[PDB]
Amino acid sequence: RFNLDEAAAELQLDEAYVASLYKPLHYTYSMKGQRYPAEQGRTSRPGSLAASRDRMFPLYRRNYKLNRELRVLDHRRIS
RNA sequence: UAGAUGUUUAAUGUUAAUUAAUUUAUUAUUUUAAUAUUUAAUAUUUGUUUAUACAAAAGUAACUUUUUUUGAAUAUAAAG
Repeated sequence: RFNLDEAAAELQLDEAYVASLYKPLHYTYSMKGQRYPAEQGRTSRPGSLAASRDRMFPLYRRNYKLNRELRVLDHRRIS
């Protein structure tokens, strides 16, 4: 079956770049967009544990590094 | 029956000098601010399918531990 990771080896980009193309551009980069306020995570009730939208959607986390290379230029590139 | 020729309330009423049966004459038709109806078997709601761009101001009901830079400090989501 078609696997992006086993595909990016044909394109050489990386794992974490082919995926960002196949999910909205607020789950990787630093643009404007609102997730849903239940995904925001909760506190720890007397009964239930804690939550966090980096422990609930580790895949949907913003790849702040991959934003460094693509969409924002450095300060040491224009000195 | 009942005073009288008809529009300025009667009260020691648990003596505001009391302590176990007060069984308290007490209420403004409407201008008040709270509730309850009636319209109401209602009007409106009803989620099985479309073609994706980035800034800023804008919020902060909000969380974060997880890789900001090789700059020290600072800050990275959300309307009207």
